Amino acid sequence: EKLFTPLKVGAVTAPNRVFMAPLTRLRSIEPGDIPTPLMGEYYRQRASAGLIISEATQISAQAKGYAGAPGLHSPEQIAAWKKITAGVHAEDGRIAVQLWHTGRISHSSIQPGGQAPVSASALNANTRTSLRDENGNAIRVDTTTPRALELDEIPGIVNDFRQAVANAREAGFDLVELHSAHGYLLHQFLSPSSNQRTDQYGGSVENRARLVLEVVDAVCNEWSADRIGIRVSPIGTFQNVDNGPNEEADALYLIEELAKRGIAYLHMSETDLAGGKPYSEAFRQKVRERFHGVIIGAGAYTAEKAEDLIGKGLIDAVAFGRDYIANPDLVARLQKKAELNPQRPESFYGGGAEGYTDYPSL
Ligand SMILES: Cc1cc2nc3c(=O)[nH]c(=O)nc-3n(C[C@H](O)[C@H](O)[C@H](O)COP(=O)(O)O)c2cc1C
Ligand SMILES: O=[N+]([O-])C1=CCCCC1
Repeated sequence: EKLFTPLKVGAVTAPNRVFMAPLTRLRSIEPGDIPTPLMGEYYRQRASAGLIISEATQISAQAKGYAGAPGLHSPEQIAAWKKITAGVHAEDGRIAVQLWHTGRISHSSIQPGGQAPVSASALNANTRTSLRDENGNAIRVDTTTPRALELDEIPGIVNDFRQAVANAREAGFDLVELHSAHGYLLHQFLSPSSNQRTDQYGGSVENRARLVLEVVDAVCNEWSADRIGIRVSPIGTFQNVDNGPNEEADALYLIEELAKRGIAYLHMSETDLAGGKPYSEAFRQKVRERFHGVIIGAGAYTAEKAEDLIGKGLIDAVAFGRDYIANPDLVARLQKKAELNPQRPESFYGGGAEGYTDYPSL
């Protein structure tokens, strides 16, 4: 077994390879998109993870696409996150913040000024996001057709990522994870299906990857490359965003470019919840030869699959999502070969302590 052995992840040393995947839970305070002490407790309970990767967190108000998702742009958000990271550190944990801009997976009612959300192109996501009703409960709503960003708006987006990383470093996070997956803004630019631009940010794969690589360079310069991770979902379809007709080649291009920056990690979300074709071993080998940081695999993993791929020298760590919702001490359970708590999906999104901080340890 290698799952319970340490791993250097950029500037941080994880004591094991069992990571907590980023999990949107939609329990922040509105107004202000403010993290809470309840969220702090939840993270503290999971501090034995080799690395906790937070719920996706807004870089800006414009970045918001879900009612109840937290931000990391305001003073009050910074102050609330500082308490949360301090609590994780008091338990000897490590925590990365996942930073997103939701782009077109959003709704005008939760945008600044009530305006249409932004994207690479003016194309509806054709999916749903989560708002809150008059009683504060999560509800699904169809996404609003976005406005295509103007060329002169792009530097501001890059700056918003940079600024949120300054704020994250201040707030006590150990690492940042850029959310370049699952059909959010960065992935909207990467995918030819969502990006129909004919300027320097669309068309060729170099142009489609331009924004994400400008963001990577800005955030490495703000902090350090060894503090930056990135999540990608570059093979298959995620929330109605496919990866185009040359998905493997285009993925390898991006990964070779990322490798040049010497970033801490590449986190590959391999499948959505409905599943699909596994990554080929050949593809995993191509990724591994091109990237010289930590590789984290995710998506309906088992401990056995993680051990197998780590043993094969293809990945370094695994991120578990749903099993971490339900098992605060997932590390101990996997180490001991104990049963896993029963999941309660009705309380994944929104609400309070129930289905959030009430899953027991062994
Ligand atoms: C409730 C819920 C919230 C999620 N939130 C995020 C998120 O904030 N960021 C992200 O990149 N993926 C998110 N995902 C995907 C998970 O990180 C993970 O990739 C997915 O659940 C598949 O892994 P699993 O089989 O271990 O659960 C979410 C998944 C679920 C079930
Ligand atoms: O950011 N994400 O990937 C998700 C957020 C909430 C819905 C599930 C996917």
